[PDB]
Amino acid sequence: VLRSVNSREPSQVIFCNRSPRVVLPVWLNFDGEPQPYPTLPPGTGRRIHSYRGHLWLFRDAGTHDGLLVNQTELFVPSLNVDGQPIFANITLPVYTLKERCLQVVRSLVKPENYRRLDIVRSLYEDLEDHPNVQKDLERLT
Amino acid sequence: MYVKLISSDGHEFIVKREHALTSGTIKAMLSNEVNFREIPSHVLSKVCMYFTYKVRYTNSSTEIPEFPIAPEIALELLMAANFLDC
Amino acid sequence: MDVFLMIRRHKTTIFTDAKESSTVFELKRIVEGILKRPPDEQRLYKDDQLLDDGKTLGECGFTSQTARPQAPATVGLAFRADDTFEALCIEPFSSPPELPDVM
Ligand SMILES: CC(C)(C)CC(=O)N1C[C@H](O)C[C@H]1C(=O)NCc1ccc(-c2cnco2)cc1
Repeated sequence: VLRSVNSREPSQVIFCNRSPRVVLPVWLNFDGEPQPYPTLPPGTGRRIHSYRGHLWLFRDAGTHDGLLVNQTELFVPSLNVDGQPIFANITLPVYTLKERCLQVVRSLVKPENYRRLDIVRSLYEDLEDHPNVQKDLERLT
Repeated sequence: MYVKLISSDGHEFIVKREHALTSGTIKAMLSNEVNFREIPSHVLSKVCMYFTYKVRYTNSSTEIPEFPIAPEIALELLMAANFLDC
Repeated sequence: MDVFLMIRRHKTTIFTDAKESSTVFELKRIVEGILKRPPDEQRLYKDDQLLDDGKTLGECGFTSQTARPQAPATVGLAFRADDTFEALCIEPFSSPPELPDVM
């Protein structure tokens, strides 16, 4: 269901990483499979060639945490007006305090050791349930 | 309109009521002081900073900074966040 | 421009915002509404420095880029008990425990 349309209509796009994360752009191909593309360092930009009706999302390349693009989950290149590329503005979401704490704890403790942490069993399960594109594709469907 | 959130070690944090309602658990504890027997001041002060941060940056076009959490308080902050559902 | 503050005295901490252009006295009127003590029974501080009523928060070094929502700047508060002012006292927050081995 969530897949790019095979329009064959070029649409130039600027990916702009206004986050402090290393960004992984992910293209959803014509069968819905996530295809990763070269990463963007914090604060950097790239002019790229894409197509109308194509679907993109953006993640932290290291942890796969979710990121927003023009304030939403998904970005679809539209018709270029007067030769101008489309701006894909990639930013941090406002994470819940809990998801933000999970990010930091994950960054400090190797998954082998999540069970050694003195916390309720439901939080060990929250730590293990990493962010992941497949899970979000099912959710967004 | 303000509410008072009191830490386990007796620090009294005064915050706007609507900021505190960020937390569903606090809303329920209010329905206007709340004592938190398990949340020490070095965790609760951060919780209050999160409320300010969320209210300010939710629905905002300006670039969003990372919310900072020192390694030393991360574990306790997580437990607090989970209890408070925020 | 908004500045985000913690107004702190003893074991009391007020989270609030104010304009960079607003005055020290105006911040005392905010404190007055919350803690029910008039401006003349208050002294406000930046670190150990006593702030003058007519000065803007900006002039006293509370700027939008330092007094941030996620990291607010501290303004110290002391009350006058009857005739004379107490000294500035801010109880520190609790200490975090040792990092667990796994962290
Ligand atoms: C089937 C296809 C992969 C050939 C279709 C295609 O050409 N695509 C899919 C997307 O619409 C993007 C486009 C594409 O691959 N363009 C080339 C390209 C090269 C580098 C980058 C890039 C550079 N930095 C991050 O991403 C992006 C696009």
